Amino acid sequence: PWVSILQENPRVIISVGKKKTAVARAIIKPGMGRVRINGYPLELWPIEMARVKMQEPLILAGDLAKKVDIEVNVRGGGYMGQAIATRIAIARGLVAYFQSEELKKLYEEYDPYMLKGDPRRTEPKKPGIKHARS
Amino acid sequence: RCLRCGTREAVIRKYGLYLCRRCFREVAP
Amino acid sequence: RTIQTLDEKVFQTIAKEVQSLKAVTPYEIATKYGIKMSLAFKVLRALRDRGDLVLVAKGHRTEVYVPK
Amino acid sequence: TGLRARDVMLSDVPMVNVRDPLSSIRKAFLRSKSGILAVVDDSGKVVGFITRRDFMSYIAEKSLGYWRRQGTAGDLAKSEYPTVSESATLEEVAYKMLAAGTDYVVVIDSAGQPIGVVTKDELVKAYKERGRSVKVGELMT
Amino acid sequence: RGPIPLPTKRLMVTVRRAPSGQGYHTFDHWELRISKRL
Amino acid sequence: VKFSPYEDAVAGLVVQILGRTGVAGEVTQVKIRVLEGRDKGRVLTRNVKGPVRLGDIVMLRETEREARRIT
Amino acid sequence: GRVKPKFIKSLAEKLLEAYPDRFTESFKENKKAVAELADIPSKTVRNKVAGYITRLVKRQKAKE
Amino acid sequence: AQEIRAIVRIGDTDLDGNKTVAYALAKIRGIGIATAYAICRKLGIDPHATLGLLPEDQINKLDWAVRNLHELAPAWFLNRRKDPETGRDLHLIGSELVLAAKRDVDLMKKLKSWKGIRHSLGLKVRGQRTVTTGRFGATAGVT
Amino acid sequence: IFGEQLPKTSRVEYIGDVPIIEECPRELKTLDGNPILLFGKWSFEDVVVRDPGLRRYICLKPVVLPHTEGRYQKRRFGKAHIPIVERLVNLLMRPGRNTGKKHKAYNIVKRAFEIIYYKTGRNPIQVFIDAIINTAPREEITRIIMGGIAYSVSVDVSPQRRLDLSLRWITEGARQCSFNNPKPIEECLADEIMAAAANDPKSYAVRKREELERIAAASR
Amino acid sequence: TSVKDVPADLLIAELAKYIKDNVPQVKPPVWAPFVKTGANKERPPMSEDWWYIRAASIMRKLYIYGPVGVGSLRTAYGYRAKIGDKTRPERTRKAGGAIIRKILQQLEHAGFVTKTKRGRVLTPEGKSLVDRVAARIAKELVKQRPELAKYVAPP
RNA sequence: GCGGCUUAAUUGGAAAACCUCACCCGGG
RNA sequence: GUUGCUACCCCUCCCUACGGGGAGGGGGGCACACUAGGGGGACUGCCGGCGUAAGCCGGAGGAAGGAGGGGGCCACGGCAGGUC
RNA sequence: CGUAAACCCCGCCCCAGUAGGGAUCGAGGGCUGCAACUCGCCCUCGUGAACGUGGAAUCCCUAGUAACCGCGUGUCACCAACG
Ligand SMILES: [Mg+2]
Ligand SMILES: [Mg+2]
Ligand SMILES: [Mg+2]
Ligand SMILES: [Mg+2]
Ligand SMILES: [Mg+2]
Ligand SMILES: [Mg+2]
Ligand SMILES: [Mg+2]
Ligand SMILES: [Mg+2]
Ligand SMILES: [Mg+2]
Ligand SMILES: [Mg+2]
Ligand SMILES: [Mg+2]
Ligand SMILES: [Mg+2]
Ligand SMILES: [Mg+2]
Ligand SMILES: [Zn+2]
Repeated sequence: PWVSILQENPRVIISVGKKKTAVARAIIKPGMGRVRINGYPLELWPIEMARVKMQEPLILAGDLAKKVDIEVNVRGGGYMGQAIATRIAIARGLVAYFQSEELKKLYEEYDPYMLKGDPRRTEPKKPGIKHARS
Repeated sequence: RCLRCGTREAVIRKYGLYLCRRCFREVAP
Repeated sequence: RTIQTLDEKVFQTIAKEVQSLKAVTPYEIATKYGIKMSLAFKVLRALRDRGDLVLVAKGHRTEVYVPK
Repeated sequence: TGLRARDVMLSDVPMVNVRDPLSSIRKAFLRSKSGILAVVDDSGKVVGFITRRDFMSYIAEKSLGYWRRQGTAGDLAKSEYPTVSESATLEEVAYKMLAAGTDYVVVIDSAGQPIGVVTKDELVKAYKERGRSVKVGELMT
Repeated sequence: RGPIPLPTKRLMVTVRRAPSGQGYHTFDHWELRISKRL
Repeated sequence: VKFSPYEDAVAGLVVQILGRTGVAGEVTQVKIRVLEGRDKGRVLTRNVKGPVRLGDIVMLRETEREARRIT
Repeated sequence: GRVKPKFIKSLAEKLLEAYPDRFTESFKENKKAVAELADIPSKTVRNKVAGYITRLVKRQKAKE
Repeated sequence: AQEIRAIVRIGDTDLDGNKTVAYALAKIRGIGIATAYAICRKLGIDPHATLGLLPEDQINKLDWAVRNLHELAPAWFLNRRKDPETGRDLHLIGSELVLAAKRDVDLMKKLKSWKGIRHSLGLKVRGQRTVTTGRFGATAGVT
Repeated sequence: IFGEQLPKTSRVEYIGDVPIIEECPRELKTLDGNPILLFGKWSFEDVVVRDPGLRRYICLKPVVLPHTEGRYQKRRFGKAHIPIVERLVNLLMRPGRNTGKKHKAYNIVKRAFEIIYYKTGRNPIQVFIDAIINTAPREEITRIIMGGIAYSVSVDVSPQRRLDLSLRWITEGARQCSFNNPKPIEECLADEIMAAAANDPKSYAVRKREELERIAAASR
Repeated sequence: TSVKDVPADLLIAELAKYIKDNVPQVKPPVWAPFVKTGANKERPPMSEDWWYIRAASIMRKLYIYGPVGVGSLRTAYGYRAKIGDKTRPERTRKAGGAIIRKILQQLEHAGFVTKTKRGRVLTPEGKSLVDRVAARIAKELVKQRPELAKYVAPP
């Protein structure tokens, strides 16, 4: 449901993931292992903790990810909200692109929330209280 | 100052509403 | 007298005992030899530029050096 | 020891002015961390020293009634204290402190003016830098 | 081309619920939502 | 055969949750079957602090006092 | 769901005996008939009534 | 090489020789970090050099620049600009700084102005409140 | 001994009669079949947990960076699924000025794991595991009242509680060592784990578990 | 190949070295040693090449966020400060605009930056210099990081 | 912020230089 | 799908390990995402245990699981409560 | 308004009442307003107090919550350590 074929033939897939307030749109076509997040290469992401989170779907899939170019369009939600959103979209895109069920099994064994997403968002500050305090 | 009286205490100028913050809870609906 | 603030009698010493340890940090030198960690830093970086040590883990304040 | 009184002195005792109420007295004891305070007037004239035991005993005596359930700092200070001059020795100072039953001893100069006070704690510390060898069984209560 | 749901204009007035501030600080959320289409 | 990594302490198997006890009920009572060593056949009811599930292996520092009041 | 109040219970019991042959032992079919057989302007109450009326059929069919 | 001079006297102050030039110069009672950094950069001396190992030719310039900063820095960088008695932009240092500031307080006192009376009374002289924190458990005047 | 079934992701390792239970799967490799490395450097495969009860609650599921979102605290015993190294990272976010700074604590544990490996030549994940076994208490004390004076009484500590106490003492042991002295926090944490792994009384964790078990013996 | 294929720290250092050595127009002014880079800044910048590093930083920012102008670059160089009383909470301060304005003016004389109605964009020569330095680092960069070879030198 | 103390006044209850202002001094 | 989004195009500029990459302008499109109205979905529904049964405990599936999460509405009658 | 701060990276500092702290005070420059002394706010240079983690006691909080970080806004000519 999260995935939708774009042009087929030169298989093109557009995937989507969200976390908190971040939304990741990833467009996959069959190239080499280039992954560009907002134009920046994923191996040149400055914040290391966010970088490893994005790359984990690529690490778990050994050689399949080396046969697709991946472009990611992320926005909003801080440096880790975007990393999880980008990690979600890549994992959804990888399973949907290659049609590989075993990748879907492995992607949920490592992290069951990789394809389910994150429902929880936030809690509004109530009046007469310092914060939510829920 | 206000609109439904004159009281000056909680004048309110949010948007363009001129009410004393006590009347406004009574004339809100 | 490399590193202007430290005498060669001491710097030659710290160059020696680092070769016998499995890992060294600027704090470890500074307590053992009674010098500021700021002065203990340029000692280690002078040795890494020398080639005796290789930087193996960097961070704000502490750096971890291995003798090779 | 051979140590004289001027070594064990506390020069700048924390001070409260005479018209400070007792709540200020407890707050001053808390801030100063000292077992002794020296009280002075509007003219900066020291009139007495308020110790922790005197304050506690005053509170106990004054505020004691619960079956019948239904000031300033000058009132608590004692102007009269054991006194020893600057050359005073630890033995005579301890004897004066014991005999007068005070926590401290106020040192008066030749001219007649306080310069420092020494209490039980600095005596124990002076024992720490000099004191003889004794088992505690011959000092324990 | 057709109808378009422009995002609604929400208006808030958080007002203290007390004509003299006695008691707990309870607040009134007053809402006036405006929808715009095109 | 050997379960407890330690030396003084003998391992025990949680086989039944009995009930809570203690002041404010932070102690929960457990049916423990004693693992390797003396009292291999014994089944003890002890007081455990913290959450203890069914099937948890806890280590018993001693295996004679059963005990449960903590009034 | 913790406990079903009376207006779930009174509503569900009446709808069963008026149409005793229009309620099966599956929640899906029972959800459809209740929405058509009762004025139910509330999604939650419809599901709660449909879930409960699934359960009389089990006990009634467990009885025999 | 040359052993680091532990003591360096510049601007009538016993500056440390094991401190850098910029951060050792701030020990002077009229020179701070911004002023000390400007003096080093302006005179071409590295602010992060060791002041102990400096040559004496630059120590004099440090000694001259510290006492005559008003001929190096702009007017908006000095601690006495538009001087209240001479009208000249100055940067007083040390005992002239204590004297210069002290002759401004007693002028208020010898006048009985608002700030003079609060200075004589040993209280806060700016708009503040004493129904509060108020009373100082710390020193009021540190200059 | 159970009749209430068991969730999937669990595993029973029946030995003799005893049902040893692990809540986390040790077996995870990439699609190619390569192992997964903590911080890209250390391997989970050789790691063994010597303690039977602690085998259930230490999650040695191979992950690259120990960053779960904080999604395992909702259910009782949900902490069994949080990776053990991420539990160490989660205890470095104190006091209140460091709360929520997970990147800072991630670097501290990562740099600490490098110091552990070179100073010891051992697997950094393994030495930390042996720190917990040499630290986690096996007996505790409780409050009891006898009509005005609250005495004590010994009890057992459940295997989940031991892990929460060994971990807290290690992190709080290192954190006090780094306060108001020049020693960096990573050096403090590395030395604390190495000492407690070796069962040295100098470490804060070994002292804490010794005092608590010593007190319990008096108040049986 | 492009500015986004090299780390900013490596690119910024190389660019600042080139401007200090090959662009005579960029010169620290006479009030440089007496100022900090903003209103409530505690201390002046330490590195003596801070003028050239700001120019090297500004040009890379003009590559990604082209039509910006002075009033938006001050927000780009903002910081958390203590505005007013120093025992109040901290706010965000925009950096000083005299430094940012003069460096933009100095870069324009060198032929690297031009003004528009919506901000100051990089001229084509300016884009060439930024990209040429980027390609230079990428050649040495790939030798230690071979995984970047697919981004600049596709097989 | 309140209490107390002081005060000509420090206003009265349980986002302050004017206005606010309800208090003091002088005047209409 | 006057506004918002950019897979898909073409023109420029730049870089180019030479294959390509990147940024700008325009077109086309609503695909994605986004916006806003209506509707669906979850019910202890299914499985195991207990319980006459209200229901409870574990599990599976499930976006969401036990009232899904946060909040509004303040029952009679009081507080000689607060507000001239 | 608007490229938020915390955060990441690099360099200096190295256990000291200090390159921590930023009260207090001196000289100067500005903004709002009819007006700034009592009695406003912002900036520059200098000056560097207590304070080295806080007694008896005591408050809040169960997950995107506590804590930390900033931003918008109410009040508002100017000014928020408050909501
Ligand atoms: Mg929040
Ligand atoms: Mg003020
Ligand atoms: Mg300290
Ligand atoms: Mg703050
Ligand atoms: Mg803003
Ligand atoms: Mg100091
Ligand atoms: Mg400071
Ligand atoms: Mg002035
Ligand atoms: Mg004024
Ligand atoms: Mg200053
Ligand atoms: Mg102190
Ligand atoms: Mg405290
Ligand atoms: Mg406004
Ligand atoms: Zn009104």
